[PDB]
Order: sequence, then C-alpha cells, then structure tokens
Amino acid sequence: SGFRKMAFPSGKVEGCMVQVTCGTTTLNGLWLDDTVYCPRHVICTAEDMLNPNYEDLLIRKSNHSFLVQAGNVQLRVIGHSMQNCLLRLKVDTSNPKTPKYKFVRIQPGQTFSVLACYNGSPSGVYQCAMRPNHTIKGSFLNGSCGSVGFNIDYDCVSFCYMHHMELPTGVHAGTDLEGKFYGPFVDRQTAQAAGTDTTITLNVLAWLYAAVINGDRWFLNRFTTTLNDFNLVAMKYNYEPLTQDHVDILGPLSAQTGIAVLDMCAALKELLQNGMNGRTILGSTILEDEFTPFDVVAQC
Amino acid sequence: SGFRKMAFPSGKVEGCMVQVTCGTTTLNGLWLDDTVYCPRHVICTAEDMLNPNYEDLLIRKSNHSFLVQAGNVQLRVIGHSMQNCLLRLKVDTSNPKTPKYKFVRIQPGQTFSVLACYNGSPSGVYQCAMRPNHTIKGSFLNGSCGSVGFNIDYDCVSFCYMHHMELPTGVHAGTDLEGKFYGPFVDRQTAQAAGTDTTITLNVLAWLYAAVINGDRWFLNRFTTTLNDFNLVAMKYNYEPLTQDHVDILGPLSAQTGIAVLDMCAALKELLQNGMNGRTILGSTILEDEFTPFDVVAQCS
Repeated sequence: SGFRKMAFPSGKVEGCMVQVTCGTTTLNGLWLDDTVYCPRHVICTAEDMLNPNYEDLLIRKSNHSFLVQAGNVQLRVIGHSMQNCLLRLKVDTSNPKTPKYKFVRIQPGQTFSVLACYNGSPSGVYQCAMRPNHTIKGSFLNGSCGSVGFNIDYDCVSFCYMHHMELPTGVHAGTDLEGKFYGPFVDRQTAQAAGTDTTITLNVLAWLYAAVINGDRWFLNRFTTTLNDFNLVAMKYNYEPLTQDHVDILGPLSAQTGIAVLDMCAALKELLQNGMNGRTILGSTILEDEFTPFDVVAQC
Repeated sequence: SGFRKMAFPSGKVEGCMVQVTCGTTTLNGLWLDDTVYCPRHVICTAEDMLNPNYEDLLIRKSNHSFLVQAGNVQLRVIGHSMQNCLLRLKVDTSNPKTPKYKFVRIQPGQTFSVLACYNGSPSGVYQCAMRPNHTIKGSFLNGSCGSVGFNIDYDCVSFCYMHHMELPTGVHAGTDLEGKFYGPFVDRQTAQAAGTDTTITLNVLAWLYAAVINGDRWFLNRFTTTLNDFNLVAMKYNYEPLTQDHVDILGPLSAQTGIAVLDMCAALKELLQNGMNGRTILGSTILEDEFTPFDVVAQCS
C-alpha cells in the first residue's frame, strides 16, 4: 500500500557520470565503454551561444581542449566528434562500470528517472514524465547540463534523456542519447517558448481508477460516451485525445474495478465541462497526470 | 529551478542488499562488512507470527537454517545473534562494496531515502519523512521487509530505518539499525494503530520558502505575527509548535528570500484559517510537510 512516485535505483547510472570541461564551462557527461557523451554547447562561450556555428567551433577545438574527469581520474581524450546536439569524446579507457544499456527515444506521457548531477557527481534521483509539449518539469540548477534520464529493465539501462537547458517558464528541455532534441528546441540563445501544454489524459484516467480503488465514487455517472465524442471534448479542454492503445492499456484497471473504459471517459467528460467544484478526488482538488496506469497497477 | 521530491543516489546502498531465507520465508537483508542485518520475523512460520517468543524460536535454529544470497554468490552463515527486532547474521565473507557508514536513529520530521527491495533485489528509491506518530507513509508491497532508509552525507551512508510491516491503515512501521522500533509497534501479527499524526510545521514553512524561491508568492501577505500567536493557531490546526530553534533553522531561507520567519508564519496562519483559495503551491492543493529546511536549501540554493 501507498502511492509514491518512485525512481529506479541509480547505481548503474552513477557509475557512468563524469565531469567534462571545455574552456571555462564544466558540465556532466555519460561515460559508456570508451565513449563520453555530453551536450555540445560545452564548446561554446557566452558570445557564441547567441548564434553558434557548431561545425566551426568544433573545427577550432583539439583533443586536448576537452577535459574529462571520473572521480579522481583524468581521462585522456583521443578523438572527438559531434552527433546532432551531442559531443562524443573518445577516451583511451573503457568504463569498467559500463552496464548493459540501450538508447531509446521516449514518447510524451511516459515516465523516466533522472539522476541530477553536478561536476560529474550525482546529487539526487527523481521520477518525471515527458510532457505532451516535449518538456519536462524537473529540478535542475546551474551545472546540471548533461544529467541523464533513464529507465531500467532487468539489468539493462535504457537511456532516454540528457539535459540541455531550462526554458523561460522554468521547464526543461533536452535530447535523446542520439542528440536529437525532444520537441522543436535548439541549443541556441534564441527566444524559445514551449508550446501550450496539454494534460496527459491516459494518466488522469489511471488516477480516476485509483480513486475508485480507494473508495472515491462521486464523479462516476450513468452517462454513456463513444471514444470519438470523448476525444472531441478532451481536445476542447486541452486534454490529449485517447488513443486505441490507450484504451487497451486501461483494460486491467477496468477489469479490477468493473468500470468500462468509456464509462470512466464519460465521468472525466463531465469533470472537464463542469469542474470538480471543490470536491476532492484522492484528497486533491486538481487532477494528477504524472501517475501512469503502470504506476497504479504495480502499486495497487 | 523547479521543485521535486528527490532521493539520494542509491548506488552505495544497492551493493549492500542481499536476500535472506529461512524456511519458505524470504526477505531483504543489509550486508555490511561480515554482518547481514534483517528483520527477525524471517525466523517465524505462519503460526509463530501470531504469538512469537523470539528467544525461544531463535535458539532452535542453526547457522544452516539461514540461506543468504548476494546476487549469484551464496554466503555462509557462521554465527548469529538477535538485537532487539533485528537478526544479525555473521557471514564468512566481508562485503567488498561496504560503504563508509553509521547507524543513526532519526527524529520525527526528518527525511530519508528508501530503497525498496524484493527478494534481495532493489526495485525503487524514494524520499519520505519520519511522521510525528512514528510511522512512514511509504509504498511497500509483500516481500519488501528489510528494505532500508538512509541519508548520504558526502561519502558516508547513515542508515536509519529498516522496514518491518504495514499497519491496517496502510502506513509503514519499522526499526532503526539497532532493531528498536520507531513508535509503540511490535513485530507481531496483531492489529496495531498509530497515534494521531500532526503536521510538521517547520517543513511546511521550508516548502513555502521553496515556493517563493521558485517565483510563486501569491499566498504572502502584509501581516506578521508573534511566535506565541502563531502557536495558538498551530495547536488549533493540529500543527507542531514552532520553537525559537526552528525559527533559527529557517534563518538562511529567510535571508535568501528576504521574508522574515514570522512573516512567513503570518502567511501560513492565513492559509490554515482561510484555505488555499482554489490555488496551488508548487503544484499542490495540500500543504506539504515532508521537505526539511535542509532539503530545500540543497535543492534551491
């Protein structure tokens, strides 16, 4: 019992974090095998960030420009390249702590653990979600660029995020481990705004099911809806439309409670057009959207 | 910026987790140097849990009754002793991955990280607080017993909690690493309730500061209060009394934000007496009390 946002154990990741320095910029890098991954903007100064020519800046660098420290050990950079918005540094040592891993791109609404790091030193771990507008609501301070997001399957670490920057609304943007940003963001000082965000309907539905499991009942009704009519109302209120896969993901929860997915959609539909109006659901007067069906099931 | 419930990196503890089996009871154990610590109710059968005499049940066991497994390796039990509600198993090999460590008994209102484990295998990590009523609001399922709470300071791991059971209400109860329970609980399968919980005032005030540091000051007001007048309201709303020592602990947050502690108390008083006026604070419709002043400084400095 108990609902808590849980992060995966971070030990396999902690073993891959290093500090990368170029000029006066220090940040975090990920040391896998004989490669170190970090945000390419470490090569920029303040004046460069305004409009950086990254090919040009990399051309003017040398192997010896890049300083990589793992704990007390200086690593020797023996090669450098750039893949999308990531720097890749070849070091003359293979990380003996390298776990089994893969690089995966994650989708909006999905969750992952973040090992916040400063000076190549892990500071803390927490769970968060990729928002529809391709940002995350993390907790990053200066020096945290390079911090990684990941999921764990068996002994295989799936890396899915590397932190690059904080937007002006206080949310966070980064890339997958191929260096491709999530969303339409770029590693430049240009005015950048995340698109207007939407609510992760799938997770709200999971939260509603959890609320029923825990005895909350007042939002249910006898009203009927089709998927299409539900999605039309959902989009009107800045909720994500429900997908086919989504309905099936909710199957277990519907069986467990005996409430059909579309009936729960009917309940949510009403909540959107009226409001909750000061009635609590699971103790809160706002709907939560960062708790997934996988979270509810595994903890119920 | 941003504000998040954050746990310590769990690497150093992960390498201390082992599995302990006695009969068909398997649960988690903590392997430091040549000792494995685990809850003593691993020695009990189904019958035994109802009215256990642990001295009696332990003396009937051998070293060979205990199967200790670290991943692939098997460790050999070469001794045992009971300490309060823990069993301390001596093993033939010392843990090569033993961190620098200390056992501390944390106080209500303090936070720690929990590494929830299953069959000696770490599953998740999260942060929580010792409740004033000596329970924790954790997330535990069957098989989690022996999962540990800890803090990390620099290079030293302070272990403070081992999980023993879930209460009827769904809250969790356990011991420090000398086996003494937090609270009035015992490791016996009978129905046990906690006392009435209170809200950790110090922590709520820290989190209001965090909210301000994160650019949300909507709940501030022009008023102030005396310590004594705040404490009458606290008492009415089931909050812990604020002391001068508590006020002192908030000094740095007060200094950083430029909001005096008693002025933040005024804001809190108004929040308690009127409600949150349909608004959120740091994304929450509830006043959060599981971040300490220390946790806030660490994350917002």
